[PDB]
Amino acid sequence: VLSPADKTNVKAAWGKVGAHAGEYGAEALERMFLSFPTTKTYFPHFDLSHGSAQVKGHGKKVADALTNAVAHVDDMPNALSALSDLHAHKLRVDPVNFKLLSHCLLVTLAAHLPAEFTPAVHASLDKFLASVSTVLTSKYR
Amino acid sequence: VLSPADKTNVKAAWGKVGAHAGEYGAEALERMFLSFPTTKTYFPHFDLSHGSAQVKGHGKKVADALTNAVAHVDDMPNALSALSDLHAHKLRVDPVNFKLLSHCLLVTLAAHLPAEFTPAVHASLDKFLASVSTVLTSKYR
Amino acid sequence: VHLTPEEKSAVTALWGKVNVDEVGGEALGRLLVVYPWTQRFFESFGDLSTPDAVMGNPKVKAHGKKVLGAFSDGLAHLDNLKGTFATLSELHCDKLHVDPENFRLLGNVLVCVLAHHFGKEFTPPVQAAYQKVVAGVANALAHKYH
Amino acid sequence: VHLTPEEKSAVTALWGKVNVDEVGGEALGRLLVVYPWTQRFFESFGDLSTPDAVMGNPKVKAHGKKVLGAFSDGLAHLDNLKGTFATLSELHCDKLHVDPENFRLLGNVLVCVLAHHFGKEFTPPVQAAYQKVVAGVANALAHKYH
Ligand code: HEM
Ligand code: HEM
Ligand code: HEM
Ligand code: HEM
Ligand SMILES: Cc1n[nH]cc1-c1cnc(N)c(O[C@@H](C)c2cc(F)ccc2-n2cccn2)c1
Ligand SMILES: Cc1n[nH]cc1-c1cnc(N)c(O[C@@H](C)c2cc(F)ccc2-n2cccn2)c1
Repeated sequence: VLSPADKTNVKAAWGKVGAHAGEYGAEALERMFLSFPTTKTYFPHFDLSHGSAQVKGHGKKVADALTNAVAHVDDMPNALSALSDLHAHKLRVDPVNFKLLSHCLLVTLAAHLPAEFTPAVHASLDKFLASVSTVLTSKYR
Repeated sequence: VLSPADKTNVKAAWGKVGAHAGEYGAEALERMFLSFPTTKTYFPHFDLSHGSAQVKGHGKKVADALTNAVAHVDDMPNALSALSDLHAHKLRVDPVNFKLLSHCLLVTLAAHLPAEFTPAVHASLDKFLASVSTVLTSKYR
Repeated sequence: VHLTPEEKSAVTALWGKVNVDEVGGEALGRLLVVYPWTQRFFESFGDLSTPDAVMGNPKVKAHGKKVLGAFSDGLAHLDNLKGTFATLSELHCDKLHVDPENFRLLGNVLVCVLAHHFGKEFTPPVQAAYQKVVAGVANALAHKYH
Repeated sequence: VHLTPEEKSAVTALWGKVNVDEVGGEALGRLLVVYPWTQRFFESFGDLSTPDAVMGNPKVKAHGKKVLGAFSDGLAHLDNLKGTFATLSELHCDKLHVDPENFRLLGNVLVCVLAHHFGKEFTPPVQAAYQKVVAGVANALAHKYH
């Protein structure tokens, strides 16, 4: 459950990504595919090599989905209903994978945005990414 | 994230507990203290013997807190803020304990209300118990 | 897993009364209903779209009997769950890619089914012993990551 | 834990460059900030009410150095983490009552701190090798429940 501080922290941290959203989204995917190779099973149709056009393009969608989620932080079940249908109804993604992607997203943010990645922001983004994960892995329609 | 069906399932299952809410709440605590003895560390001020006046009285509060949560299923962060101050800020209860209590509450409901405890209701109550747990273990003030 | 002779007897007593045809299929059925992501591992089973389709699916019931039998094998070799489930652990971790948290999920669903089947006879001390066994079975199945 | 000679070298290389005075206290600090329930186990530390009070607390910093040293010990004995964390698994399980999920939480926070400290030098293959190491440490520390 997001506190006012968390929502504020996430908006400021994610807003600092801006143009570099797709690339951090693509790197978080590559970090997940390397560290946790079982997550690769969800993408058999993907070329998962380095500098992949599919992973780069998928990373952009993931980051734009997170952007949209930031802009609708108080209304994610309605704003992310299409992605909840995708990951919970169609893909049936085990929620452990959402924890691993979230962690990899946090690792990517930690590496590229050190000045922004404070303990408070880390806490707030972890809560945000956990809130989003709950919405995408839940069947609620 | 609770679907319309879940909220309808929870209201009907919990509404069937009725007068015995305190007793099922007390039994869920006793089931937790027996199966998971580390949970006992949160209650050093408690007489945790069988037929305990403190466990019986505490079970009533837990079940009344759950009743209030059912009646405010769409407004739990506001309706359960006081219990969030209690478990997240003051008690700093490790959320693993909420999983064990939830499970013990599900086990108690399964034992005493077999006709109501269908797979759909089990699913809905497990989702309701996780959402309640998230609120009580989150700092969102 | 270690159990007291009184827990060992309470466990054997309730387990001897288990409906071998229903409890396993119910535990697996309820796993698939309560944790919908687990349905991904069981795609070959066909129709798993509603609780009714899951509970009435003969593959769930037959595989659930297999699962219950693996749990029974567990209760017969409590002193060596690692050795008993090594090959089963290999299958789940390396061929199926099942997250170990799911084993804990199934273990607890089985306990819920035992509570549901035995009612008041599934007492808090009887539950506590069954918690040691299902934690032991989940852990032993997770051993290939360890 | 098993690591390729290339992963073993990438791990040793970055670990030799670790700020022993800051990384541990930061990992423990961030554990207490990101997972506020972990603050219950560290009540003797005093003021842990804000991230600033947690990160500037000398007990967090000193205990974090101890934690980092236990991780370093783990890396020096990868082939026997179980034996290496024997008494440490005892203290956490049987005396501190720490839920093992928290060990996985601190392992990942350390990785976040390594990413934060080393930046672009903490590459996806370097992260992957550290994930095997911290999962190994988390598991070896959990061993007393196993
Ligand atoms: C916060 C976490 C995540 C977000 C925001 C997210 C977002 C997205 C988005 C926006 C799409 C695009 C689909 C469309 O355009 O309709 C997508 C597709 C997909 N996601 Fe996720 N996702 C996340 C986590 C995961 C995880 C953890 C997995 C599994 C490891 C996963 C597997 C997939 C797959 C397989 C697809 C379809 C890929 C394709 O056909 O091109 N997602 N996701
Ligand atoms: C859904 C789960 C839970 C609910 C609804 C719940 C509800 C409550 C309620 C209503 C109170 C009464 C406090 C008051 O009147 O202000 C309470 C107290 C407390 N709860 Fe929880 N609780 C839950 C889970 C837990 C868990 C999992 C633990 C730890 C194992 C825990 C530990 C406590 C403690 C220590 C107190 C104070 C006891 C006392 O001083 O008498 N609770 N809880
Ligand atoms: C800890 C409790 C569990 C036990 C004791 C258990 C037991 C078994 C057994 C005995 C088999 C058959 C092995 C054979 O092919 O000869 C099996 C197969 C399998 N199990 Fe498990 N299992 C458990 C948990 C899980 C979970 C949580 C999942 C995934 C959600 C899972 C997924 C599977 C799948 C997909 C197969 C292959 C069956 C097939 O071919 O359709 N199991 N399990
Ligand atoms: C898996 C990573 C972890 C490692 C390597 C680790 C390591 C250590 C070490 C080396 C000590 C000092 C032992 C001594 O007294 O000589 C220690 C103490 C302790 N650890 Fe851990 N620990 C870990 C995780 C945790 C977690 C997750 C918690 C709780 C959230 C925790 C709570 C404690 C506490 C309370 C003490 C006692 C320190 C004191 O006296 O204040 N540890 N740990
Ligand atoms: C359960 C549960 N877990 N996590 C969030 C919920 C939850 C439940 N019911 C609500 N009505 C709700 O409303 C949102 C708008 C909300 C209101 C708050 F009061 C505080 C914070 C959030 N917030 C927004 C996004 C994340 N958390 C949120
Ligand atoms: C995150 C998160 N996880 N779990 C619930 C949330 C959450 C987030 N934002 C909301 N705005 C929200 O609103 C509540 C009122 C809600 C609206 C829905 F659209 C569907 C279902 C719930 N519902 C009520 C109780 C439980 N879930 C709920």
